[PDB]
Amino acid sequence: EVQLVESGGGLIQPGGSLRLSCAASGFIVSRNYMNWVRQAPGKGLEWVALIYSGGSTFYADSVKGRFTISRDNSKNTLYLQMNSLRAEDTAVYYCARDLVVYGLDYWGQGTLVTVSSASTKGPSVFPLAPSSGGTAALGCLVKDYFPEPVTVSWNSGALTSGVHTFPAVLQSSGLYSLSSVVTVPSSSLGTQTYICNVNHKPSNTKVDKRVEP
Amino acid sequence: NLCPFGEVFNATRFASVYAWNRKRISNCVADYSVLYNSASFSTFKCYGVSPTKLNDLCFTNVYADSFVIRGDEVRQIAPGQTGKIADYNYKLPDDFTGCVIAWNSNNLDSKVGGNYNYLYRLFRKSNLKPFERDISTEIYQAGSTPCNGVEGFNCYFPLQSYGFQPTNGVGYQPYRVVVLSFELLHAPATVCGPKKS
Amino acid sequence: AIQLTQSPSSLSASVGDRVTITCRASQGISSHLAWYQQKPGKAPKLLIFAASTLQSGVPSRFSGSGSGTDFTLTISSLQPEDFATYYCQHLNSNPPITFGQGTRLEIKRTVAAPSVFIFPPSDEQLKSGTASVVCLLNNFYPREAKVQWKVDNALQSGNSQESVTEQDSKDSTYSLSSTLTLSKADYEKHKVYACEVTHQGLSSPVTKSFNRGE
Ligand SMILES: *[C@@H]1O[C@H](CO)[C@@H](O[C@@H]2O[C@H](CO)[C@@H](O)[C@H](O)[C@H]2NC(C)=O)[C@H](O)[C@H]1NC(C)=O
Repeated sequence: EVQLVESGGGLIQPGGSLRLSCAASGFIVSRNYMNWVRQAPGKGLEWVALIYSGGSTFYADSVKGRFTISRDNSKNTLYLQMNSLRAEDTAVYYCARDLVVYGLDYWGQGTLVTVSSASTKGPSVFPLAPSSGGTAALGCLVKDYFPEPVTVSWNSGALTSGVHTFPAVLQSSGLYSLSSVVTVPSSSLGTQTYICNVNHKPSNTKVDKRVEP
Repeated sequence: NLCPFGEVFNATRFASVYAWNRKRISNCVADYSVLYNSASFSTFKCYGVSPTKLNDLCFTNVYADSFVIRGDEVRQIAPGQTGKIADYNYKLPDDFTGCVIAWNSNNLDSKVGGNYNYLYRLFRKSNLKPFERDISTEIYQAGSTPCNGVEGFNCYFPLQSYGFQPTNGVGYQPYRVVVLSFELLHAPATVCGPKKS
Repeated sequence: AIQLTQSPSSLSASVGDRVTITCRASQGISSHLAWYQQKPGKAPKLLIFAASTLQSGVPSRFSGSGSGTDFTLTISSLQPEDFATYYCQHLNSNPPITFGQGTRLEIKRTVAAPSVFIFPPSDEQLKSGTASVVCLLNNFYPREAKVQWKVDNALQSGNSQESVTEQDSKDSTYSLSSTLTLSKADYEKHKVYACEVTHQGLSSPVTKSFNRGE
């Protein structure tokens, strides 16, 4: 029950601003070394900012003058203020508690920051109807959205084995697309109904799509 | 009769930075020329006073503070710096009048297995005031549960060792530091450069 | 001032094997290194600090060692869930922390043939004016596979996009989707849509096909 929960990521136009936040529990942020570390898509880790329990702050050269790390002791929360964002700040940002010589022991789940001129667009969800013996495959086509990420679960999470949600591919139009599939016993097509739940928070899109033969 | 700088600069053992030693220097003549004319100091930075004029000057009290840190921390022994040394171990005031002298001591303070005698404070809630010295070893509380003097999760011994090895990069090698502060008070001046004997 | 270089950049090994990953520092640091494990979609997980101390909760099969400039992480008896990117970190007691570039470790296993399925476009998407045809290759090893689209026996080039899953943490397999995208109008011009799959786990290629409107 030591956790760090990030929020505030999303799409922003280059030269705009964004503040991230990191609610902590199971230690006191004002009493700890705390860090932000970022990871550009498919790339390595890059330290961003450090704050001391005594109040001093320190920044990587690539963000100094634009980012500001801070905290709020009553809300036990860590902040990153980002100004004058550029395309190369696109990354998922992690907060982490630093035991400097004992390493970075607890990390947030991460939060994606996309800086881009492209407008947001919600997905269209289309069924991949099963074929019907033995085993059957079915799923959902999540087409034409921006930006990343989308979440897809099946039957509100009551179905996890056999599931493959593929990483999005950027299409020529500049929009993302993906499929989520699942394999099930052919007999269960008569027994179990199958709904894929698609959430695209940037566009406020919640879609439930029943997939039938 | 001369001020005992040899007792400070040439001491066999230096203090850990968190338990920095302070030597009060009074009632004596201080020849500073043996310092700024040495070439065996890699840092000799003065503030609010000129080197090459110290032999012409007088002061009420002189303090000689001395300790060991690693080379790339030396820049934190300066007014207005931040970092784990300036914040939690040894803090210079903004209006500091004096000199900071340092030199590489890898041949004296590194061990083959790593020297673990020299320490710094790593965990502390707030910054030190200038010239404050904190030698507490109380278990540091990083969370809401009291430690009751036992080391565990969120409950950390606050001091850590440098582990000086002769194969460290120069920025991570041990450096001996002497800080001279010059006290000019509303009292007689009992420390003078030789030109003012 | 400190750069950490990990080697090799990529590595594959079989379960039960012993695996060794190297981190080289440009200058002498001294046991001030940590190792992290990062699985896809997850935050890094501390495995080792001070170059050799096991973080609490980490399985005993992870061990580390080294001093100065040369460090190693070792997995004693590799397990399928160890598929990850491994990172070293300089544990600098002053700000400029720095990480290695990462070492992607993939699990080697026996050949497994893919199961192939084909999905016609839905009629709701045809109403939109576009048609996607999806070929699914399920739970195969190794990752290399060819997927060739044929439309009335004409090989298609330049209108399909592929996507592969990260290696599976239980059985070390991959899954792949290939999506062929056409306009409604062009989709209506042809009858036989097929997906031909080549893979070393298949003695001859496998075609799955459907006739539009059946
Ligand atoms: C620290 O000790 C050394 C002893 O080697 C002092 O330096 C020597 O002093 C004598 C007498 O003045 C000279 O003849 C030598 O040439 C000096 N050797 C050097 C400078 O390498 C040194 O002065 C002492 N430091 C202080 C502050 O007293």
